[PDB]
Amino acid sequence: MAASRRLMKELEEIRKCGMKNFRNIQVDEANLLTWQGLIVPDNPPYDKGAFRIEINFPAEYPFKPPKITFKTKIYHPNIDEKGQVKLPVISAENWKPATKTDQVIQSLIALVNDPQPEHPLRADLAEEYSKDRKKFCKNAEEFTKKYGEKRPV
Amino acid sequence: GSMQIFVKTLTGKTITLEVEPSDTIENVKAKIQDKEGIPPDQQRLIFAGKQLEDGRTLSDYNIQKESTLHLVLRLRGG
Amino acid sequence: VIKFKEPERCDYLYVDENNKVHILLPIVGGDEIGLDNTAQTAVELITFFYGSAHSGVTKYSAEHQLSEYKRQLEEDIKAINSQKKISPHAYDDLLKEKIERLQQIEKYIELIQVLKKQYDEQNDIRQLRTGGIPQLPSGVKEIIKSSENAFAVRLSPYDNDKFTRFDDPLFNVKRNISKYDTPSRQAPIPIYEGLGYRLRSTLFPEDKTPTPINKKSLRDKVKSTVLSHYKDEDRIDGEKKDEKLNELITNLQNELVKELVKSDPQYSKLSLSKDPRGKEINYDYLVNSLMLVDNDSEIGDWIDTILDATVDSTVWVAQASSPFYDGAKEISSDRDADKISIRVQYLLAEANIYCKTNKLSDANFGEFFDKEPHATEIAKRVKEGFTQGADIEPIIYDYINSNHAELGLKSPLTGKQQQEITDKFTKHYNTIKESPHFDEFFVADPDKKGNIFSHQGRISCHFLDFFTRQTKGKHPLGDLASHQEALQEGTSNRLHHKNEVV
Repeated sequence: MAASRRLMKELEEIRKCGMKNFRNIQVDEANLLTWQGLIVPDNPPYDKGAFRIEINFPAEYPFKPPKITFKTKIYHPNIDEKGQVKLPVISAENWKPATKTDQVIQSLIALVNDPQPEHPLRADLAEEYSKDRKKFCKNAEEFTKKYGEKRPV
Repeated sequence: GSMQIFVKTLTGKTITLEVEPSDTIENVKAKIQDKEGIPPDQQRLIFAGKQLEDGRTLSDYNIQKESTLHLVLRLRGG
Repeated sequence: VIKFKEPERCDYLYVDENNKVHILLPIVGGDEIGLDNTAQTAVELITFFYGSAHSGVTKYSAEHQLSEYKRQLEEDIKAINSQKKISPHAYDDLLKEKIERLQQIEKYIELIQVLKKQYDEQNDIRQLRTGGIPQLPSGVKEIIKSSENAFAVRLSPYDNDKFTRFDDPLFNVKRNISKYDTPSRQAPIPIYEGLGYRLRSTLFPEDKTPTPINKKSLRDKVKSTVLSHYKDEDRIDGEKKDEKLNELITNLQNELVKELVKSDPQYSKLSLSKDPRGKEINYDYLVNSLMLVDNDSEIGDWIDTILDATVDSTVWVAQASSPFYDGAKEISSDRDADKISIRVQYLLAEANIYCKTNKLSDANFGEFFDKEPHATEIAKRVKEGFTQGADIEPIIYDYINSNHAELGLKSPLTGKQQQEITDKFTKHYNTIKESPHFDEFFVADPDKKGNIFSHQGRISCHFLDFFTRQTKGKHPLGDLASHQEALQEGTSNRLHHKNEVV
């Protein structure tokens, strides 16, 4: 209920303005606690594709953060094969209820743009990023174009 | 000027800690590791419904002279 | 007196009444229920053999720390050998003690070397990062599999994971297809049978008929007490908006603390003026920052918001009869049902653990309750319980008791037995309540006799158990032949984190 009310207000700000990075926002009409949308990266190796994410808001939102999940596959140190992301803003550690989904997505775009080999989820890749970057960008570029969604207009 | 504090598990025996209010929360969690063998990364401390962050001191949270703290187990997730 | 370097405590290292040195191999962090999940799932193992740098903090291998321990023994021997001028010809047997530890700790260090290269061909140990998240070594699996006191349980969350880490869970039930195991990776595919499914489809049906959860909580009472001084068309607005709010907060704060200290005095210092990070609760914050309320909002929503914003969640549980009532008022979504379906399952799993560790029954309760009409019935009883506001735990114990013969029990569970399960359930379940995933848990009972221990907040087995299993027995121990046996003869499987020296 309260979470839903807060989520409707957030939605109105986006219908009014909106984020260029986060498009096609579709939501569960019934509850608003599940969103789907598309994020379009701007820097290689991901300029060639776009990705579907799912946002799940806890019933207790906003006192508890949402979580993000890539539904499109992606080649990235901080992203799970399963699509899960550790993203500092959502960390239970850091989370502030004042934060809006808008900022979370901005953080996500930033994470995608600038991989962080520090607490990475795929060390297998995290190492190939630190060293031998050139093939990595090849690999990611191909993975993106093969398993990645097509870009908008 | 060094204090005696109490620390309570949700369902097991209260214990006692020799400290002074300069001490870090992190430090409290280590004197607990000392008494109980519980690693600090498994410890979540609450004081009168306010959660304590690792870095701040006892004086920050207004804790002194026989305060009764709530200890609770913490999951550890990557 | 002489400075002694040998530390009363070392990682993984325990010494019994008879100066015997046991090295305990950590399966997972925890005491009774495992606390690691996601990218930490296998840390304690990884760190044991290869050390660890995460958060940029150095953590030394077991091998490394035994080397470190050994040097401090070696120094502690030289500083007594040096002192033979005033020597008693013995140090009250302290030297005897201190050299015994050296002979043992040196056998341990051989053994570690021996697993890395001669008996590590299978690479069970050498499995880190190969599979995404590493699987438990075969020796560990064998050890866990035969355990009399530690047990895994697998459950049925609506949105389950494909792979499971524990291969022989005591409690186990039917699950859907994981979304990650579908061509599109978008959603799980649901099965239409078993415990998990009847629970979810009963508690929140396709008709979308919410299921009421009728119980007054301490919080519910405080709300009504405070609302009893307002009228239904009171609001927060005018230029006196701000002041009215501070009245509301101050009233709320007193009545809350008044009801709280009745049973826990710790909360007399409880304030509601700040959030946890120091931010004054005011009209700006809750209306413009948060957007949870506004001038038009009723006083109720004003109260709930303040409480949500200010009170740590522990405050509500310590004051509650069970995890079943988390303060929600109705089951109104598939998600709500999932959470409750899990509660119920986890409670059975705990009942199933009690009965196993106490030698009441060898059954998988999950298999029983998956079967119709038990699946359908138990869901029905539970939906009912939430409505009448009756306690949920005994509906499960009542059902289990109606079927004790089938479940492998000589006789129904006492109300005492029942309570032990409720105490364990509540402690454990509350601990893992915020887990990222509810596919499985690993619960252990170090008060019982068996092959699994608790040491320094690690759910652990004996390094020699594992060693012997891994090398298929081909390498014998020498003087560590019955260290393993000795430890299980010890009066407890729950081990002190320090050693005795003097």
